[PDB]
Formats: sequence, C-alpha cells, structure tokens
Amino acid sequence: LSQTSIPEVKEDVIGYALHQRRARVGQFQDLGPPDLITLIKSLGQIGTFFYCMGIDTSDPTSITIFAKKITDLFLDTPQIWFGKHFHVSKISISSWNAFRKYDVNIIVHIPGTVQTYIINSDGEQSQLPSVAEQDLNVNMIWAETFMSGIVRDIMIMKDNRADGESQNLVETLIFNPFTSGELEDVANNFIKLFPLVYEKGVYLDAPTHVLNPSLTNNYLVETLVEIVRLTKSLEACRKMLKKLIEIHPEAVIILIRVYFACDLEIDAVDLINEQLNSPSSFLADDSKTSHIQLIFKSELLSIQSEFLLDVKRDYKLAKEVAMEAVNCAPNEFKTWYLLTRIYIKLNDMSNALLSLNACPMSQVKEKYVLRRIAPENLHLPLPLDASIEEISSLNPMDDPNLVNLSASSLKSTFQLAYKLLTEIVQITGWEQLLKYRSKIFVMEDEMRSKRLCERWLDNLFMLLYEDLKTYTDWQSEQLYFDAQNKLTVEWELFGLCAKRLGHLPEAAKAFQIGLSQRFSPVCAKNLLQFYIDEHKRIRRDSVSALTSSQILSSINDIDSSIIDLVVKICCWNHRWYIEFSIILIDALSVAVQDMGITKVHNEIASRFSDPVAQLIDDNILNFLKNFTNDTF
Amino acid sequence: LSQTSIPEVKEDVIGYALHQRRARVGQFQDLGPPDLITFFYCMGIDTSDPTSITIFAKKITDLFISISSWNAFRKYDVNIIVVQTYIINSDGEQSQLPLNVNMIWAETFMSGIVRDIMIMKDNRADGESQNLVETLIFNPFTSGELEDVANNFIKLFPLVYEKGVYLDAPTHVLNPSLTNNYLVETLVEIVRLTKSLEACRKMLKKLIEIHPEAVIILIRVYFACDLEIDAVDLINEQLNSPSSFLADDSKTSHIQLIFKSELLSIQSEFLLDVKRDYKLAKEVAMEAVNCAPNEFKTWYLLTRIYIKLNDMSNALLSLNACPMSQVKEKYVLRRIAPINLHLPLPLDNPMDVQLEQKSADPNLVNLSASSLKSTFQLAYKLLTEIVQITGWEQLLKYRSKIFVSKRLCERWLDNLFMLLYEDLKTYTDWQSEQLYFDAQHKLTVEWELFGLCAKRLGHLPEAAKAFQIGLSQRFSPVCAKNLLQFYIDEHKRIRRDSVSSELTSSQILSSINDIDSSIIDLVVKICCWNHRWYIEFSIILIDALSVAVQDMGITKVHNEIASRFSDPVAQLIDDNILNFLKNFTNDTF
Amino acid sequence: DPEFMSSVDVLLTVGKLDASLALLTTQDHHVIEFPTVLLPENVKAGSIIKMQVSQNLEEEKKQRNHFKSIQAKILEKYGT
Amino acid sequence: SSVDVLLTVGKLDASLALLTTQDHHVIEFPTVLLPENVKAGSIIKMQVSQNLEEEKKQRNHFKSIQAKILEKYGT
Repeated sequence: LSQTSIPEVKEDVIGYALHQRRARVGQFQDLGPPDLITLIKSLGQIGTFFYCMGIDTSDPTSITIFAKKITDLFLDTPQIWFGKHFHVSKISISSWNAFRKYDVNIIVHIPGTVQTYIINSDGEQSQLPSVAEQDLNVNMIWAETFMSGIVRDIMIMKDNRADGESQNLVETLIFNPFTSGELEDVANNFIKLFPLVYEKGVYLDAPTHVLNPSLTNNYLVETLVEIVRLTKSLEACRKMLKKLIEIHPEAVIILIRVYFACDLEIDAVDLINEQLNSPSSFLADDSKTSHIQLIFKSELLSIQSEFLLDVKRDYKLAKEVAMEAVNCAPNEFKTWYLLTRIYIKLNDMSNALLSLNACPMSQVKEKYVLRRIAPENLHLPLPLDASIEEISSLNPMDDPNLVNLSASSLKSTFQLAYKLLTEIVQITGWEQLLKYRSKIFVMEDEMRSKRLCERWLDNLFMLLYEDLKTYTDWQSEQLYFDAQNKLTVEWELFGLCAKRLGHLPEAAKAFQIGLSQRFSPVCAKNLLQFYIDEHKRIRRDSVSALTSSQILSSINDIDSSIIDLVVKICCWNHRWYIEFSIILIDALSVAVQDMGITKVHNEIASRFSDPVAQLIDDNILNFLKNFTNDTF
Repeated sequence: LSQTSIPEVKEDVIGYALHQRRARVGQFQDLGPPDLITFFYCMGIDTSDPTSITIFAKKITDLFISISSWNAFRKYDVNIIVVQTYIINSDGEQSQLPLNVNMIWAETFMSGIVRDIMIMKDNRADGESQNLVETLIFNPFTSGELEDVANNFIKLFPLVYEKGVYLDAPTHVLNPSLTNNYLVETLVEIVRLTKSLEACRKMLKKLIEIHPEAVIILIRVYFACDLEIDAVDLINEQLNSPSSFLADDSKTSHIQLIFKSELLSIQSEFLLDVKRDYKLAKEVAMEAVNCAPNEFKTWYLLTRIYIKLNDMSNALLSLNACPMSQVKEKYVLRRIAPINLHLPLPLDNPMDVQLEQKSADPNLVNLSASSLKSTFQLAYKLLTEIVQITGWEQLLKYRSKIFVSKRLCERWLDNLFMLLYEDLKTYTDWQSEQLYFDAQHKLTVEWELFGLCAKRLGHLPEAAKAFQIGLSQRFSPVCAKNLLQFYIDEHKRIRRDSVSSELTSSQILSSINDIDSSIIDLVVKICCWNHRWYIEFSIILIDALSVAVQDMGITKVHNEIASRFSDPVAQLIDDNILNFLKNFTNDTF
Repeated sequence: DPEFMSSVDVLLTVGKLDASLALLTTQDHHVIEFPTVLLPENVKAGSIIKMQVSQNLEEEKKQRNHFKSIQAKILEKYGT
Repeated sequence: SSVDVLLTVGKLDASLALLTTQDHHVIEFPTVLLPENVKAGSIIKMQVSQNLEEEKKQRNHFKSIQAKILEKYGT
C-alpha cells in the first residue's frame, strides 16, 4: 500500500482530465471508462491524475473514506517525486453509470466542501443532492453506479482471460473488489442489489461471442455468476433468485448456472429437466411470445449440451441436444460452436467443417478494454513493499518471421474457431485436411454438392499453414542440434505457436526455458495454466478409473510449482499497480483444496520472504480464507 | 477573379494542414478529399500536366504554396510545392517523383474530373448544396491550356477504364460494375453537356473490340445525344442477336446477367421516361427485376410502372420488396482538419449579416421527411405519388389489406407512412388557415418549408406560389432553385403537350417567352449567389440557360441579359455559363 | 415426367420465426431464410416440412416466346 | 395444405440462387437443393407440405433423450 502502487500522470494545465472526460461523455457507449481520480496537492503547485478500479461506490461516505485514505498516505510521508512534502488540496473521483449513461463525480476539498454532481450524454452538468435536499432514486443512483462499477471490475478480467488479463493502460491502479467494502460486503451488496437492476442488465450488451443478448445472457448475469462462483455465496443468491422467480420466471436459467458454479449438478439437471419437460414450465404457456421463449429454450439446451460435453461426457447425448439447440437458434455462435466440438470429439471431420463453416462470426463487436480519456512526462513508482528477482529492469530491444505471425493477433470467435481448426488438423494431418476440404468446398476458379467456404475460414487455413510452417521450422532447427553442442522473446512466441497448434508440453517447456533465461509474465502465466491443465487431466483420469502414488507425487509437485508461479506473477502484478487477478485466485484455490490453507501459507513462508508472504496474504489468501463461506 | 472569391483558414502553426492530411490518408474512401491548397481547398484545376499546374500557380501568384491532389484508382496523394513533387501512400510514408508518370498525372486528372462532376451530380436534389464554406470551385470545363478538357477526358478514358469499379457507384446503385460506376456516369455526363459525340463514338467503338460490354456505355451516350433510334436498334442487337456478347462460349452467370439487367433497365427506363407505353415497359421491367432482384433500380422502375398502370395494389408490394441502401452515402466534400475565417467579396444586392435565427413552428421544421437520404427519399416520392391518386383513407384501405396470408411491412416503409401522415397534416394545417385568411404575414423560411412540403406531396404550383411569396420578402437560394425547377417543368410540360393541343400556338409562344425570361432572371441571381460563395460551376444553371438558347438565338439571349442586367454581370454570365455553350458545346446550334 | 426424375426432395425443420421470416435447417447444415407467408397454415415452430423442388420446361419456352415477341414488338414500334 | 410456389431463377452461383415469385418475394436459396440443369432464367416449382409422422418421431426421440439424460444424471 501507501505511496507506491499509485501511478501519476501530471498535467500542464490543471483540471485537464476532468475537462477531457467531460468532453468525451458522448462517445463512451460501452461498459464504460475506468474511474478517474484527479489530485491537486501542495507544500505554483501541480495537478495530477490516474485511473482506478475496484472502489466501493455503493455509498458516498465510503468514497469519502477512500479519498481520506489516499490523502492520509501523502500526509504520513513525504512524496518521492523522483527526488518533497505533499498534502492533497483537492481530490476528485469520477465513476460511470452504464445502465443510464451518466457519470457521477465526487469532489472532496481541504476546505472540506464535499460536492457531488452529475454529467450526462450532452455534458449537461446536473447537480446531485443528498436524500431529498423522491428519495429512493438517489440511493439507486449510487446503487446503479456501484453495480456498473463492479461489472466493469469483473468483466475486464473475465473478457481478457485468454491473454492472461493483460492491461495496456499502465496508469491504472487496480484493487480486489471482493475486499474493498468498508461496513458492507461487496459480493453480498451485489446479491442484494441484483433484482433492482436485473431488467436493465441487457442494456449493458454482452460478450462478443453472444450475438443475441438477452435478460439471461449479458454482462450483468455473467458478473453475478462469476461473483457467486468465486465466493460460493449459494444461500443468498438462491434466496433472492427464488424471490425473483415469481415475478420473472425466465431467470430460472440464472439459478441453474449458479447451481453449476456451486457444483450441485443433480438439482441443476432436475431443474433443466423441469424447464424442458413440464406442462408447468414457463416455456409451455401460450400467452408469452414464441420466439422470446425460443431464445431461452435455446439457452437451456446450450447449457445442457455444454454440461454434457465439458464434463461427465456423453458425446452422443450432447450431440442430440446441441442439434436441437442449433434448431432453436441457428443465428447464435455458441450452438454451432458446441455442435462443432461434439462433431470433433466424434471424429466427424467432414461434419465439423460443414458446421464450423456454419458458425456465425461476430462482426464489429469488441471485448472490453480499458481506454484512455486523453490522448512523455509521467510518474511510474517502484514498490519496495514486496520484491523478488528480475525486478532488474531492462531494454529488451529487437526473428521477424516469428513476430509477423497473424494468428497471434486473432480475435474472438475467429480465435475460438481457429482452436477447433487446430483441433482437427491435429487428428487428420494437414494434407488429409486439404482433401476433406477439397471434397466439400469450392476450391479454385479459372461442382454442385460442394458449398462455399466462408473466406474467414480460408484465412484461418492460411494462418494454419504459416503456423505449421514456423512450428516445424523451429522444431527441426532445434532437433538438428540434438545436444551436439535461443532468445526469450522467441521462446514466448514459439511457445504461443505450439500453444495454438495443440502441442502442450513443447510449448510448456519452451516457456520453461524462457523462465530459466529471464522472467516473462507470459511464460509464467502459460506455464501455470499448463500445470493446472495437468492437474485437472491427472485428477479426472483417476476419476475415469498413473499409479496412486504417481498420482499423489505428481499432484504434490504440481501444487508446489503452482504456488511459486502464483507468487511470482502476483509480485509482477504488484510491480504494476494491479492487486487483482481471478486467474491467480483460481490457481491457488486447488492447492488450498488439496492441502490445508495453513499448509499453503507455510509452504509460501518457506521459499519466500515476509514482505512477499504478506503481499500474497493480502491479494489472494485472505479472500480465500474468510471472504468465501466455509466451503473449505 | 483575384483575391475576391479566395478564402483561407488562419494557420495556427504554419504547416498544420499537410500533416493532418498525411495522418488522415489512412481513412480515405470513394472519390476522396478536394485538392487542398496552402489552406483553402479548390476544384476544377486542370491536372493533366505539371506544366499546366505550374501555369495555374503562375497566374495565382501573379495576381496576389503547397497543393495536394488525389486519385482513388490507386489510393495515393500527389503533393506539389513551388519543384518538390511527391507522394503520400495509404501507409502514409513519403515518396519522390521523377510512361508511369504520365499515367500518374492521367489518373489524378481523371479522378479529379470525376470528383468535380459527381459533386455537382449526386447533390442535384438539394440544389448543388455546399456544406464546406472554404471551398473555391472552378467550372472544370474551362481550365484547359493546350488541351480541350472534355476531349482529353475522352482520349484519356480507356486507359483508366477497367479501374472504374474501384471508384464505386452512386448511392442508389447497390452492385457496381464496369458499366455502372462514377467514371462512366462522369463520361456520359460530360458527353451530354458538351455534345462531343463523334469523338466518343470513335473512342468507344475502338474500345468495343477489346471490351464488348461497353456497348452499354455507347447506348447511354446515344440517348444523351438525342439519338434513340440508333440506341434502340443497338439494344435489340445486344438482347436478341446470336453474335452479341451476352450469348457467349464461356458464360458467367452473374457478370453477364448484370449486363443483361443493365440493358433491360435502360430499355425499360427509356420506354417509361419518354414514349409512355407502360405495358411494354412493365413487361421488360419484370424481366429486368428477375435478372437483378438484389438491385434497387429494377424494383424502383417496376414500382413506377405500376403507378402509371394505375394499380397501387402491386406498387405497395413492389415497394416493400425494394432493397434500400443502409451503408453507402451520397458524395459530399469532407474537411481534412476540423476546428475565425476569411470571406472576400466579389461582385466587382443580397447580403444579410445575420441569417435565420428566427423562431419557426415546431411542427413545421421538425418534419423528418426533409433531409431524407438515398433510396428512402426516392421511395417516399413514389409514396406521395401514390397517395395523390388514392387519397389517405383509400391508401390505408389498400395497405391494411396486404400488411399487418399477408406480409410484414419492412418498417422503413411504415416510417415513411408516419412521415406522410405528418407532411399531410402540415399541408392541411397550412392551407386551411391560408384559405381562411385569404378573404380579409409568414416568414420566408416558413414559405421555403411549406413549398418543400407541397413539392414532396406533389402539389407543384401550390409550392411555386409559396416560393414566389418567400422570394418577395428576401433572397433565398432554395426558393429560386425550386422555382427555376418549376419553370423548367412547365416548359417541358407545355412543349411536350404542344406536339401530342389544349393550349394554342399563341398561348404556347407567349407562355414560352415569359417562362424563358423568368428562367434567365432566375439563373443570373443564383449564379451570382454562387459567385459570392466562390462557385463558378453549376450543371443545372447551364441546363436551364441552354434551354433558353434552344428557344432563342444565343446572341439574342445575351442581349436580354445585357439589357436587363449590368455589363460586368453580363460578362460574368458570359463566362461561367455562356462562354461554355458558345464555344465548349461544339457548335451545337 | 422428365422433371420428376430430376426432382429434389428435402426435409427442413422450422426454427426461430418472425412475421416476415422463418429460418429453416436441414440435416446437412444449410440455414435458409424463408417467407413465412409461403409456409403452410398450421406450420408453427419446431415443425417439419417437405420441400419438393421440381423444374418447369413449358413455362420456360412460354416466357421465351413472350420475351422474343415483346422485344420484336418494341423493335417494330420504335426504331428500325 | 400443399403450398405450390412458382419461382424464377436469378443470379446463380455454386452456392446460392436468388429465386423470385410473381408475388414479389425474393428467396436466397442454396443451389444444391435445386435440380442439376437449373441454369439461370429457368422456372422452378417448389411444393411444400407439412410432415406429421416425422414430427411425432423426433418428438418421441427428443423425449427419450431428455428422459435418458435425467436418468443418468440427477435422482
């Protein structure tokens, strides 16, 4: 905490950030901008600002508390400022409501004036009272702003899972939302406030792979189920949702997605069965419009087939279901995706291509990314709080064949489909794939049953070609050495190529080599992910019915590397102002699931210093210890 | 013609412009930006030779510099400073300049001319309205040094043909072709205005051997030169003879079928616009629709044919089935550097320091049928044309029969319906009070709006009246333009009905002369208003004044203006409009 | 009828539906936008329909003979 | 309830055909569901009938599937 892990951008003229953000209110059109903190401090004097994430917006008193902490740290100790006593004259905090597109800004002065005011889509500076000075729609301002904020906190992590939660906006400081509440449990706050904003949730649009957003498909519901999964707050969510059922019957979907996250498969399956096979079902009544019932039916069947595919796998039943799912929603991505994967797991290479070609692709829609509300002078502090090796900071200046790879830049549905293309090319081989392709697709011009390739699939084929080319080139050039007698960037890149193409241990060990040579966040991330993959693989194969002792030892060692990687990555995040990661919590969760939490903390106490043990205790372990309820 | 008519924008840093050009090259589509000059833009410079451009700069500097032109056949940017001649790519990295220089000049030239014509062609329905203040505009037909410009365009044509589809098409053309595109439109337009036939006939017949599908262009060029019989025989040759390019050894379905579609479209539009005969026209238009059901023009035609047929039962369904353009926009001039300006005054009459800023009836100005764009406007026209024959309640009787075995109205059409409700409402609410008041006033802007509403609904002289009213209390470019259009319409009506009686020879002569004089008087005013706003170029004005010339001797026409107007004004109208017809029309009289 | 030997019989499933369009799915994974007003009366949704696509060679020569006569008529009237 | 539609064939490629009614409907069709000598400017006749027995079949099939799913997982 304290004076480091708080980036600062200076401004030549004061009030710059607030002015720019006030000019930008029109074009936002998003989940939102990140919250903006603007500072005027003193012993002229200077103006600063930075972006923040994870604050408690549910009550302005809490925001005053936060700002009071921010001010307090400066007061306790002088500023470094690369070589000064400072104290905040004026502290501004600007957060965004996306249910209703307006921005609320709270200003705290040293004089002690606490102003709260509102800017909307025109830039019309509406004022903001305090509880009739009706009343409930002032509480709901803070409430909606809070839910909007939490959505912006979770979903930015949940949308960037595939790139390891990369953040290209450096001047942001991120907290853990789950631990941010004074006097209120943020997760429980979200649970309580959910039915109030449930209707308005769709207005928030959806992830890119959701082509047709719904009441039960959107950022709000995803934020909900992610929170419930991470916290295991089963009883409260069950309570409120059961309340919400009587009014809104279609939210039985959200109960099911929660039963799954809290791992009651049985009652969730009973539930789906009741929704799809009862005269009492809300799908059955003739009054409600058929297509809006069809969307929800499609979602239900998609949930069922995804359950039957990703776990407890019956490929046949999942197929017979996913076909109905496609029939109920031919224009959705997920249905075709599931059908394609099931086709793959059944060796239907020809069928998959027809279905993969039939997969609708997201146009114009982008995943949520933190953006900058202004277009060299900066302040990037260097935390001495918790530090390990490789903090030594360099200039990694620069195989152009390896960085001009196109599939690295691949986006969204095209990426998720590219993975399936690798999934089949790892079975058929390249040329057999070419033959299969040639037997159903339209080939080269300059007869009938052949249909048209969708030409994003053609590009995927070209990218697959270049990928295989570079991969085999590397593997050859390495196998030629054979210990007769390598660059970290290139280890990352090649590791990513092998990661894409379906070659796991080669990629993993490439990253391992890169981790011997240097430190790379990407290497440690993908390596950790590889360890989790091996963990799940081993533990499920045992479930299937490696010798029990081989199982035990492999589990222990895998956990013992998972801890180390988690620690190093967490320190990497602390170096760059990020206190939050769902990936790391998920990772440590299974170590704590195997061996006691006590024991995990002991194992980190062994290999690491106390600053680091303390940091990890803050940013992961405390949440797992007390901020979930008695699952462990 | 010096200093006057030349605007500029203050330069906040010297060289703010070309940088903001260089960056924004990365987002240039269609015909692209106007030839920027450092700051003020320009049109109609003759770009076919750098010597000629150096002449342009020589005159420009002699009276009193970085000029930046563009071609979109290949998206690069020719900058010349006075001789630093160079290039900016789409990438935006620079270049240097030295037959592939001649073709650079050729391409930039032809692209330039395409821009200069099509800016004045696609913007006809709003009266060549000019959004950018800063743009100076030359008549492009006038800038020739050692080269008769139109003749150059014709001679330079087939080198840059076949690259035409890169220039795309007018917004009502959904599926561009080697036939349908901005380049061919520019060509046939130039040939029509210059009546420069026997050159184009030679060049096109030369081009036909290598590319046989340009016989469609030869047909359009004929029709423009008032030679239907040659065109009709040619059409029959294309659509029936075994030797034609449509019957071929190697037959593409689609690429030949769009040409068959275009030919049948030309045939049906000819059958309809002239010659009446809606039966054969419909019989062709159905086939044309079948050839290109994804095209707007075919359905547009078929719908129009149904109207004349007098059954609206089909028009409504064939209006619903009409595809709309949801992406492409009409061509306007867009500014490179958005942002205290410079406004010189020519005039060697009308000028108000404050414009508008006067209240207006909230249910008048908020009518959304105004500003309607592209295909939607052209459909709404057919809608008003229908409700003219049916009436609102009979229209609804037809509508509620087939809409909601019926089918869903496509929405845009319902939006058009509500718009028609609003426009009719406004028309009635105007003309009731007007009638009440006219036993025993209103702002000029209100007269503009009402006249536009009535013109939308199809009440022509009831709008011409209002424009004539608004043209009393003020000057208004819109009123003068629409009134002039009304006079052209009446001229056409009377002359057409003179050949097919009702009126008499004497009445015909008198009405024709009055209409002619009114046409001239309306021309000079608008031409002046365009000169005060830097514009020397108008297609419509040339058309109108040309009509007077056909009716009466050009010398006689000049005399009328010389009399009723001043001498430098007569010199002006001689220049911007009449020097043309006198010389550049190839002795057509 | 020669047309019968070249006839094409398909089964389609009636999917998501509008007042305007039904989306139909085959087992070979074609998805078709189809006018709802051309579907039969009880057709609902989640229903199965048979499409029997046949040719017509009489109406082709009919339309050919119509087209030629129309064009010849136009040539007769205007131009020569 | 056999619906007889008469359609005319428009722009035609190896994937898609554009069909046109006299009622002014335009349909986007796949070419493989059309006879082999279809060309362009040809007249086709689409004959549409509902199928009840197939509906019953896939109904019972789907019920059996869902019942099986319930049996193997849950209860």
